[PDB]
Amino acid sequence: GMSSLYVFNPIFGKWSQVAPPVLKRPILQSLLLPVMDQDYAKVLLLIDDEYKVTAFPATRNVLRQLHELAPSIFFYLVDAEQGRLCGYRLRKDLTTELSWELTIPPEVQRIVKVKGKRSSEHVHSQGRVMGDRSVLYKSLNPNLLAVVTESTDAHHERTFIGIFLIDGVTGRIIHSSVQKKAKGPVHIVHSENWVVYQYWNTKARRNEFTVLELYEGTEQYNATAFSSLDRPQLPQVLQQSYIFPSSISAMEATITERGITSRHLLIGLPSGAILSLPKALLDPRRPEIPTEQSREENLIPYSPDVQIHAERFINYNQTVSRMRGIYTAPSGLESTCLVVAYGLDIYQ
Amino acid sequence: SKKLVVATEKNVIAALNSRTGEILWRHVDKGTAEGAVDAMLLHGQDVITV
Amino acid sequence: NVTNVLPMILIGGWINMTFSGFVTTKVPFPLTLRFKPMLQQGIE
Amino acid sequence: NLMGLALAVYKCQSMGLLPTHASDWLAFIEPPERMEFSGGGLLL
Amino acid sequence: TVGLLLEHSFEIDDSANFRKRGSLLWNQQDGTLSLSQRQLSEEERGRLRDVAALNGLYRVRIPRRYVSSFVPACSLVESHLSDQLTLHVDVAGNVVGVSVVTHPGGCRGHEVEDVDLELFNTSVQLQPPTTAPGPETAAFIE
Amino acid sequence: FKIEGRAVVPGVKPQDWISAARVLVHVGFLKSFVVHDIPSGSYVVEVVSPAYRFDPVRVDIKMRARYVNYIKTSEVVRLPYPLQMKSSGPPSYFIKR
Ligand SMILES: *[C@@H]1O[C@H](CO)[C@@H](O)[C@H](O)[C@H]1NC(C)=O
Ligand SMILES: *[C@@H]1O[C@H](CO)[C@@H](O)[C@H](O)[C@H]1NC(C)=O
Ligand SMILES: *[C@@H]1O[C@H](CO)[C@@H](O)[C@H](O)[C@H]1NC(C)=O
Repeated sequence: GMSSLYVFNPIFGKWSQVAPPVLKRPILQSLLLPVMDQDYAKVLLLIDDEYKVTAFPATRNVLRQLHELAPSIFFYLVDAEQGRLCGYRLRKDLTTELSWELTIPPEVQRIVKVKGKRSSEHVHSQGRVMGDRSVLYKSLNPNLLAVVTESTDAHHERTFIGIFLIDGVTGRIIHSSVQKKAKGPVHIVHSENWVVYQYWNTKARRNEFTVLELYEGTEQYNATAFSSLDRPQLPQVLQQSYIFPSSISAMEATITERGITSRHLLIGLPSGAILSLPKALLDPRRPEIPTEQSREENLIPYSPDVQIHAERFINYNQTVSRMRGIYTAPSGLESTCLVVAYGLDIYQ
Repeated sequence: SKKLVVATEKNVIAALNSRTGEILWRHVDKGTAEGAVDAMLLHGQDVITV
Repeated sequence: NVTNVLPMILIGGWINMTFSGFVTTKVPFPLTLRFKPMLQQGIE
Repeated sequence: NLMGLALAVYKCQSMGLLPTHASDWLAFIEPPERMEFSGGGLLL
Repeated sequence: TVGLLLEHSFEIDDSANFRKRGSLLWNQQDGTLSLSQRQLSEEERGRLRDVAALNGLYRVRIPRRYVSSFVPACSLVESHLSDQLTLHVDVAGNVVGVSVVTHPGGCRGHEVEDVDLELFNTSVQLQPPTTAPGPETAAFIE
Repeated sequence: FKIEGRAVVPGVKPQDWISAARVLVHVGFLKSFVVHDIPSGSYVVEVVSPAYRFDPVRVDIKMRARYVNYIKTSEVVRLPYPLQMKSSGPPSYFIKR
């Protein structure tokens, strides 16, 4: 359980002069806390196993900043062994008082993975213009997180996959869903106000996609602040489920600052090829024998058997073998994304 | 002739060119431990893998 | 009138057929939205 | 005289085509300011 | 049927001195939830207002048969003890979590006059997990 | 159990691209085409290539591969015997102007 902190300069490859502090205890987790110091450095809070915090650039200035704004900083921790979640908050001094707590029975549910929004994103539009020049506002909730579980009693009549959407601060479940007859290794994306997860159906022996969107309503509730200790009313979930003709490996979403341009989904097939899929094709609000509003809204009814044609494959003959992962980074031009596929063999 | 052969941990088999690091053929089979090699032998033109 | 207008309306077409697939500049006063599809004319 | 007919045309075209209203006002919104901060994840 | 204990707390220093605040009565057979409550003594009222004057927290706790949650005191006592509980469970039946939220909104500061708050105009509902729909093959067909 | 197969190209002198085949579904390699030591069920195989296309086949092993369509589980198009694939030229990943 020991832990070590190595600090350096990524340009030339050298250790820096400042020596890091010596960790005595097993570390659990860490966050980055973009607030700065007088030298333009983030602060990197680390949490001990005895629930004590350490702040790496521990200067006086940072400490007064913290003695001011500590109670707006919350940690969340998760252990899959016994299946329990916990959430702590700071104090004026650096300690932690348990705030919320939550369990899951480890005999019918076994956590697989946990996701949270990338902090380094910016979103342009707070609303979606409806057909008749109306507006549908969307619920963002920075501090949200998605949790995915699967069963223990694996047998292809009684298998099920579980989803939970939580707030990190309070510990209240927005949504709690179950998709039966599905077991497989899952693949998830949790972006600005939407969620996608891929799984495998044992009752028609085929892969599948499922998509979620969150919309609050027609009006705005404290449009300027969004404190998560003030929203009683929970939003309305939309969702939908499509099928997919193949298997999957690492999946990711594009990114660029200012969030303007359309967002795609980068899929890693098993054959090594990559696929770019438009998010606007996976929309739960799809006419389904259209009215004229949907017709105007050009919502492309309910595409059957979402298709695969080799005209949108990035890697023509540059296949990557195993493709355990993908990384997407933003340029400064706002029309390009920089892609890196890592497996047994690199691509860029 | 120009070449050498390896058999790695990642279950791969390669046929590198012995003038510059470059591959002629990989035959990667299986990440997980049901293709892991246990022996290797060269009969002067061919190979043998277990 | 005709002589005035026409060699001005024939050239806009040439341009928008030539310099089509990109953006040019920004006007510092907010405009109305319905007029979008004819001010950009290449963009998707 | 001219005022009346002019504004009548204005009002009719607003009543069917023009007005600056909600959808148009949408793009004049700065985004909210996150007040609370949550970071963490698995237990490494 | 089953019963469930329920504790509550609020202090000046955000400590834990959980005490009982009535019990829940849950029918397994058919989903039904009911509360049995006692109304506040006056010393608790005073302490609670002194808390709300500091943006402290009202904390609630129940057992697994643990689980907790919290909400500011201001957004509660400015609402004349209007609150709401949700009790989330699993597919097979086990307590999973507990949420306590007030109606409406948050703090403005306006005085309550401190005679309203002996009612506990509360409300409870459980909610199990919603299933999720298949891919609606009909429109896929035509 | 096992899966026999032939994997042919019309006139392209196979041997070269044998250096870059890895059949998935359990993984197999080329000579012709064989996959040893599997269980029995409804498995869909394809012949991977980075510069070629090969339509998949849905075996339902006694061997019978009927068709892959993914919409209507119950369907039989009775493909005779093992994984003839027709090597449908080069796939077009490039796009003109
Ligand atoms: C909005 O939130 C801010 C910060 O929490 C608060 O100061 C303001 O009073 C709120 N206004 C409304 C209308 O909710
Ligand atoms: C990849 O394929 C394209 C055509 O499909 C071909 O032009 C190119 O030379 C190939 N690359 C390599 C390295 O063989
Ligand atoms: C009790 O809850 C209802 C729910 O709408 C609310 O109308 C009522 O005002 C609440 N009671 C008090 C005393 O606020």
